[PDB]
Amino acid sequence: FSHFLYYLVLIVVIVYGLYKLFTGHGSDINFGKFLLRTSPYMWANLGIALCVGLSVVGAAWGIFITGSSMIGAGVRAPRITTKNLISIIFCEVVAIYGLIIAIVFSSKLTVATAENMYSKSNLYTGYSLFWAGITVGASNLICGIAVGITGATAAISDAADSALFVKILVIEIFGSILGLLGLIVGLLMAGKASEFQ
Amino acid sequence: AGLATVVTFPFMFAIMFGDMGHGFILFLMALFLVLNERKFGAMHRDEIFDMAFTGRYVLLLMGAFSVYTGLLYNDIFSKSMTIFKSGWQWPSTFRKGESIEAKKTGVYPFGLDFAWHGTDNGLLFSNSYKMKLSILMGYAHMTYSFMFSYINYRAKNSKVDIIGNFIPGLVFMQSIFGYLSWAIVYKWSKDWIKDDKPAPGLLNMLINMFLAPGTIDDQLYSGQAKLQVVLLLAALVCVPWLLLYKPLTLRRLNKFNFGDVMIHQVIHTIEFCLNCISHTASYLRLWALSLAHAQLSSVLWDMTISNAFSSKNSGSPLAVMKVVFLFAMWFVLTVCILVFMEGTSAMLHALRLHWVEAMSK
Amino acid sequence: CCTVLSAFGVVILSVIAHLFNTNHESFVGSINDPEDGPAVAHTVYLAALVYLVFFVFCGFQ
Amino acid sequence: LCPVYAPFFGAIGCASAIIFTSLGAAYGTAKSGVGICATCVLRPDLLFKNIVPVIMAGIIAIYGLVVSVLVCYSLGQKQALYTGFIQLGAGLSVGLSGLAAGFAIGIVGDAGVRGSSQQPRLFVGMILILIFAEVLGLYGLIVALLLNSRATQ
Amino acid sequence: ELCPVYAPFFGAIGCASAIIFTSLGAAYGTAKSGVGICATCVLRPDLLFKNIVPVIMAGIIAIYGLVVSVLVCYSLGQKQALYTGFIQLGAGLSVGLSGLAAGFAIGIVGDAGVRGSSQQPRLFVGMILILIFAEVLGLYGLIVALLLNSRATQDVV
Amino acid sequence: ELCPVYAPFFGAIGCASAIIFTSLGAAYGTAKSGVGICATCVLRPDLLFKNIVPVIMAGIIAIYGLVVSVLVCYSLGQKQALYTGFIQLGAGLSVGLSGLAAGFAIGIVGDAGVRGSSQQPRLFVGMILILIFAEVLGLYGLIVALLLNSRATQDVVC
Amino acid sequence: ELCPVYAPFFGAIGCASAIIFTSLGAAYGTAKSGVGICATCVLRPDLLFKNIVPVIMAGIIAIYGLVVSVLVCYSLGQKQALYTGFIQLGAGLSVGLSGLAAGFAIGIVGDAGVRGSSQQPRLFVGMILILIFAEVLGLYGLIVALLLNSRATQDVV
Amino acid sequence: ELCPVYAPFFGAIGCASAIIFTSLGAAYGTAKSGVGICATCVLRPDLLFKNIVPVIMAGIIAIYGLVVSVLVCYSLGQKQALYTGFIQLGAGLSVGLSGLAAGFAIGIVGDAGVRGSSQQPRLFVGMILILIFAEVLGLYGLIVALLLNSRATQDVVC
Amino acid sequence: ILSSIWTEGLLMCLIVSALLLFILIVALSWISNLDITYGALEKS
Amino acid sequence: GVYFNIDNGFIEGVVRGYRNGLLSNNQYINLTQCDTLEDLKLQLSSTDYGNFLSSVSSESLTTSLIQEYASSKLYHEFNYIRDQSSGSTRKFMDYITYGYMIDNVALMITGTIHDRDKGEILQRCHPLGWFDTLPTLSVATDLESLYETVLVDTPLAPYFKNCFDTAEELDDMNIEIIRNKLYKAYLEDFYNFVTEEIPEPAKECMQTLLGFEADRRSINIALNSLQSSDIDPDLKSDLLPNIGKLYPLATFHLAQAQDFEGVRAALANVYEYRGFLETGNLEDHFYQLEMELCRDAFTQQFAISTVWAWMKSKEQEVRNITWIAECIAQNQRERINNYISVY
Amino acid sequence: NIYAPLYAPFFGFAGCAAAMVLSCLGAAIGTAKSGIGIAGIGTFKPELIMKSLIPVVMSGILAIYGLVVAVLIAGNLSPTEDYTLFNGFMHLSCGLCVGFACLSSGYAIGMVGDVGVRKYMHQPRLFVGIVLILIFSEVLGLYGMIVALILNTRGS
Repeated sequence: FSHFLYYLVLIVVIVYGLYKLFTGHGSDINFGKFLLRTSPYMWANLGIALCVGLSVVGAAWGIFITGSSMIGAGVRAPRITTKNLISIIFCEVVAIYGLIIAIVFSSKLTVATAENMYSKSNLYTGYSLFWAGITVGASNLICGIAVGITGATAAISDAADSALFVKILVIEIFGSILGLLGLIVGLLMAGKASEFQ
Repeated sequence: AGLATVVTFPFMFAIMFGDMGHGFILFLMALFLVLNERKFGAMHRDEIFDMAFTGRYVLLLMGAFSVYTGLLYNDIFSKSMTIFKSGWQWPSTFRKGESIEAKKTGVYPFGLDFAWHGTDNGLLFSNSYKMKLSILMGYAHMTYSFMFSYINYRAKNSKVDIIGNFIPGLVFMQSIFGYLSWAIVYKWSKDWIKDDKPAPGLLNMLINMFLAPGTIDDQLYSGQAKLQVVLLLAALVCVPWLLLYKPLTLRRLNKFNFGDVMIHQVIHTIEFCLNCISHTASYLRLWALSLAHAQLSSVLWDMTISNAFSSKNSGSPLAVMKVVFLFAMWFVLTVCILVFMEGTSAMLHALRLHWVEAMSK
Repeated sequence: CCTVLSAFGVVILSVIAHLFNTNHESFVGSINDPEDGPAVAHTVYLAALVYLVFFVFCGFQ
Repeated sequence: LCPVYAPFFGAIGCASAIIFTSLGAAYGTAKSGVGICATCVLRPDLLFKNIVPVIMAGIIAIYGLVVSVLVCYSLGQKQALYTGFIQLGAGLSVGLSGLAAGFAIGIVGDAGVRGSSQQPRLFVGMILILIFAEVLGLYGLIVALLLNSRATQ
Repeated sequence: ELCPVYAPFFGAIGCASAIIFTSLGAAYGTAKSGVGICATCVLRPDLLFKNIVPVIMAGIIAIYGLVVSVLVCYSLGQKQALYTGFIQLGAGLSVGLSGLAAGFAIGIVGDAGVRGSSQQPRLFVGMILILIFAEVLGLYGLIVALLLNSRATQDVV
Repeated sequence: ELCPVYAPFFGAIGCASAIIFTSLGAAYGTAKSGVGICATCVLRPDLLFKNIVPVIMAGIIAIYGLVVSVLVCYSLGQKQALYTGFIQLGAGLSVGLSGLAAGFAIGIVGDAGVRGSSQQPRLFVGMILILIFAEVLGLYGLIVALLLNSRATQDVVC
Repeated sequence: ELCPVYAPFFGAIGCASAIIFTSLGAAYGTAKSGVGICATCVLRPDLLFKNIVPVIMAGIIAIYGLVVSVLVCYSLGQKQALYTGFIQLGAGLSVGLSGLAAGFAIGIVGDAGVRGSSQQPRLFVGMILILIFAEVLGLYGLIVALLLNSRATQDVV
Repeated sequence: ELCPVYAPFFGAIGCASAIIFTSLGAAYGTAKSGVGICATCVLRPDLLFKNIVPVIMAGIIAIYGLVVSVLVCYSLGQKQALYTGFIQLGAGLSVGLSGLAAGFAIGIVGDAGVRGSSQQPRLFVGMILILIFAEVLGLYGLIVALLLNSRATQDVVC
Repeated sequence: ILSSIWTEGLLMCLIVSALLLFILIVALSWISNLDITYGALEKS
Repeated sequence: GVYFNIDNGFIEGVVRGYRNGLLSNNQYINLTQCDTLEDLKLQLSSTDYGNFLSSVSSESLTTSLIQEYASSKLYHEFNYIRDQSSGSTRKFMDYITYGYMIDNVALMITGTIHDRDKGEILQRCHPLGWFDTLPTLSVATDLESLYETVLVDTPLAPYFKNCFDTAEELDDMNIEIIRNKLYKAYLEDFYNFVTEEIPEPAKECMQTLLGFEADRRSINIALNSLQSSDIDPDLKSDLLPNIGKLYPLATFHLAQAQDFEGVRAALANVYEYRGFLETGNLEDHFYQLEMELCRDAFTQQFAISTVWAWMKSKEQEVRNITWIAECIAQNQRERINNYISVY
Repeated sequence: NIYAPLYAPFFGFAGCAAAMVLSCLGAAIGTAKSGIGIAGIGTFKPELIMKSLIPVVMSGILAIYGLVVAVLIAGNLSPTEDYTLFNGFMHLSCGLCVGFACLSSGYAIGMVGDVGVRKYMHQPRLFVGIVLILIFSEVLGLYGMIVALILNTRGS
């Protein structure tokens, strides 16, 4: 039924675009004026909220992936249940990344005067906070899921042999590069963005 | 079929692999195996190097023809050669940064002209030239390998096979795509600007020769509208003739399964009339892979050593280690891609042009 | 395999340095090309000498 | 500057701050309560120490209730789009965070209360895993309570 | 402008959804945890009247929806503000989509609990304790909707 | 108005479609029949250059797409009629979405034919017979697209 | 106004759709019947040219599209009425989505009949008799589009 | 009016698509064939370098996409015609969604070919020939896009 | 102006209420996939 | 591996823990050095079997009681893993036990033709293949009155689709036909279940583990039909499963295989089963290939095929321990190292 | 200025986000799917693990490929300088042609370098072929990064 709706929305978009284009009014579907006239606080607050939301839905994702297999693998070998908690920690740090980026973004969130409200800088710092919240929340989502998967494999290879956890912790390190790189990119994107003035 | 292969397979390779720089590298690494064929013959060869040393004379010809054709093009590691006198002169007094044209003085003596190198519309001219080159060389290869069928049926002393397969095949192939290959040469022969006549489009000439006979929008030669009807009727009369001559005259010479001959001749007619169209469009890979090789060798030069050329810091250690590192990065990428993992594809495409487009006539 | 790359580094970069020195229009003749010919030839010819050092050193191996 | 559609975002933020948080808390209660009911048919003396995942899922819903109450005391007819979208962000933050934290507490909790009946050393393990999944609701509550303080300034 | 014509639409959707989604939640809680009663009272029917507590705690969610639907219904008007319609939409969704979650949790916990309480009679107190935490979700949604609906028509113009 | 600015869009996505939807049917006819050649010629490798006719007849419809894409390409212009763009879109769809069908049919028939022609050698002439009917479905689309493209710039004005 | 600029769009979509969906139906009817033939005569190859009837009857309903996609193609002009484009779209859809159904029916009946006609020799007459009813579907779609296309430019202005 | 400000959008997404869908097809062709290489060279180690030809054959598809995307990139302009953006969008789709098809075909042919060529040594030539017929689809897409891209900026104006 | 029907405020209420409804549909599809381990509740 | 640990997180990690109790080659060599069944019990007590024969005490300890209790703890571990399963996993666990239900049906209705007592033909039945109406197969003789009375409410009811009851009640010749045909329909249904609802990493490595069961059953049916069967190939082809690697070309030649060479030349064309019928014990070849296919099913992580690969490996472990304890109790040690160890 | 409208940095920060998110998605698929195959052979021959960490490193390089272009797009974005819509479309395209390039290259490395590592415990001669197929599947993202760098220098 979802494929029927995906086809129906696509058919309605094609029929509406071709009807609007054939009648000489095709510039009325104006995405640029939509970007110019929507409020920058929508993009800013939506970016902050999706940053701290999608970091947590990746952190909590990885926490259950390498938590349920840690508890399952700890039934026969209970000497992993404290040492291997660093795999919970590596997928938990992607939430503090999104938190400390969301607070730094919300510091740039003041009341702009209505005479200069849809200005160049106010609209720039809405766009920048939106996409720099998206590129941090999605990167921490994907990093939390990857660290959870490579910690769920580590929690079972630890219970197999003790000398394997040191060898497969390296894969968790290379997986946890990603959230820190998103942390860097989201600070470079909203680095030149000013407050709302 | 391996006695016409000995020239045509390296040459159909070289049409796709056209460069004097990569061609000289391939010729040199082939001549290394030819001059050392006594030390390598009494040696255990693994499968890849056994493949490379069994064909140490296919690669020598594949390099020797690639040097010739990359001297026909101006393509020496995707650069031009100002060997001869140009047929195009540029204006002397012009403003900086504006778009200018060149005036034709003469024609370039051997090969393509070097005033098409840093040119905006040079790639359109190379598309037209290499497309018509592929059409004419595929036509030549097909009409050369189609005469071997006549020599086979003459050596078998079977006039029934001649009149049933060769002649209705010959005046079907030559009446359509022989006419196309003649029309390309005749458009190249006429000037169309000094004559103040419109240059005809040859795609929608062959489209309109089958759809709307007798209607010629842009006239290409005198008597076109009545000769194309004769060629169309000569091509359409050989669809029943190649399908109905041989079974109906094998049946007449029994006065043997007529169902095993009639169905076979219907399949032969459908296959041959399909393949006359399907192979002259399949020889355009000689233009496809040549365009791919030329453009990849251009955009590798432009990314690697066009960055290393700067008149600042002349003699500095950083500015010379820049050139060293970028030449190393360029050379390993040319050898790894543009020779080994591009000429192998050109080799295999010149191979399938023999296995299908030539060894089915 | 460094001696092969070094021999090509002698030959190709020496020809490129000579074509920058003589102001050949396939290397200098465009606006995006470098302005001074021998200034680029002086830093390509030194790279040709560096690859000649690599060719002589790896030629005794 | 303060349009007529501006308290839509604040009212829907106050809605979503309890809706998504109660969905996460309901998943964390139901999935980890199945593990309690499945575990305590063969070893019933672990019934009141396995009750910790549904308590933590309830704490998540309390964190969402706090944001919903604190958003609905700043709603007005003539508030700006600034207040409206900042209440929307304060709703979305604690909504996605409580939803994620409740899903994580639910999936960790039943596995933990099943491993705790086979190995007694896994009770401290499941508690130390569930404490990391609990504070993710706090990590959204921080952004929600910071965006609440910038409502009318 | 402050009181448009399309403003009772959101108020009527808020009056509808408060009873619709809590009836969905209570229906799942009655359904899933009544299948367990009908499956486990064919062997021990003496505890038929104590397994009914998931069904009752599921049906409390529909009363939570009914209260908010009546209180939104008696604040609708033709010339109400768009603010009032937005608040009534929010108060309808805050009870409906939270009591839907509470009813999902009550149905799952009740079906898992009345099946395990016939094999272990000590699991009944734990089932009641988990169902209280499942029912306070809908109670929290009721609190949020009452605090919205008190704010609905307060200083409206 | 009669030759608008957005008029080459339909001609460009008709030049593009006639090779896209043609080559992704030719790819199905190559892949689905090539896994039937590579799984059959492990025991009968003498039939290798005889069972490869489904792959050849799947490659022929891509040439059918190539011809129509070239003929639609060389009739594109900056200021062309919107009728010409509609006709070129129709020709591109007529080649592409019917050569896709011909490639599906060649792919489904070809592996069933080459897996059966090694148990019974008298099924090869039946495989060719079914496969000609499966392959003429793209030739019909080529005929429709060439009759469209001959009508594209015939009596266009403005 | 009666002959707009966007009027040949519907005629070109009809001329394409006349052959596109009949090629899909003919492809299905050829594909399943070819699998049925190639799986039914590895043991009895004497029925090879006898069982070719579903492939032929699936190939006829693509000629049904090739007729109307030429008769619509030779009525496409630059300045044509929108009524003509609407009828040509209706004719293309009437042949296409009916020959697609006819091809589905021929493709199912074809392999279901050639896998069973290797056992019973007189199921061949029944297979032909059902495939005639499956091929008159495409014949009905052809009749509908030939009656439409004889009206697309009858009394247009 | 004829060279609008939003005109390089179509050329930009055409330059993007010729990398996106072409690298997606090349990645499928390398991944699915490398599964078969790593699955058959367990007990056949000497055929490890004869089996790379599907992976190289799929990498030439990404080289085809790379060439056309770079050659589109060096014709993007700020004051670009909308016809030029339409042509570059068509040339990007014509390489991308045909190289995706050729990559699907090489990925499905090549693993079956390296699984059957470890069992039958005479199936290698048939595998190479079917892979040539599968790579020529992406070659056709490159031919269409190079003939199409050469027509962008021929008679553009305003 | 952007439009008269699809104004600047309606069209960004229908994006917020589409994101929230997407999160709602995802979360309800998570809770709908929640099944009980019945074998650990029976006697057998 | 992104949606696996929702319902299967605890289930895998315990089964992965159960995998680590598989005896290695050194733990088998330490069992082949034993002199007494008591020494073998004390050697197994240091493994993860520890104190499973504690209620025996050295007097009633036979080599069949070891096979009883070592398999009984396998069955209780399987029941513990199955009780924590829900949804598609629990259905996958049920589909494993259906193949043991078929063997218990075919073992229960042969104990009534021979008029052996119902209390002793049920202790030989398999504990995982238990359904509630299994003792009530001792009520009728013919197939129709055992289907329409008992086997309709069983989950083996869709598998009686080709068992043609010609009103001949039962000999020992057609109960094996009913057994092979039920197992044929079961292999079809469980392959379609694996292809349909099981996710993709646990799909490709479970279709191979199940097609191997189909190929082994095809070769065993086509090879046991030489000695104790005189049947037509059109009736023999209804016994061979059609899901495997061996079906479309080789089970045809196994259907008309009238001689041993008709089997051997049919299995010479398939690549991984050639050489099984040449040298050595064929049953050891199938068990070795089973363990080599179960070994590389543990190497894919987020897969529910690890349950199948665990229980078949643990059954081979119980078979190896039973073979060793049979060797060290009957004092024959010429083939004590005939165990199969890939772990 | 009609060529530099004020909504143009939307498509530049979209280029940043498409260059980072999809490239780290490809890097994460490539490291997680391959770490599954590396840890799967953890018990069977544990000595081949530290040699088999190459499809994890080559997956992590795909995040550096997106990092470089994300830094180079974010360095061309300032609220005080003029920023054309051509530049914004160009940054959208150069992030979009490196994100799906690194995504496809990460899918290819993840599908190759776990099957290869998982079959490598049987045949120790697979490693050269595994590294070779990983190089052919890792230059897929290098192609997209080359296009992104040329496109960034063209559009500014």
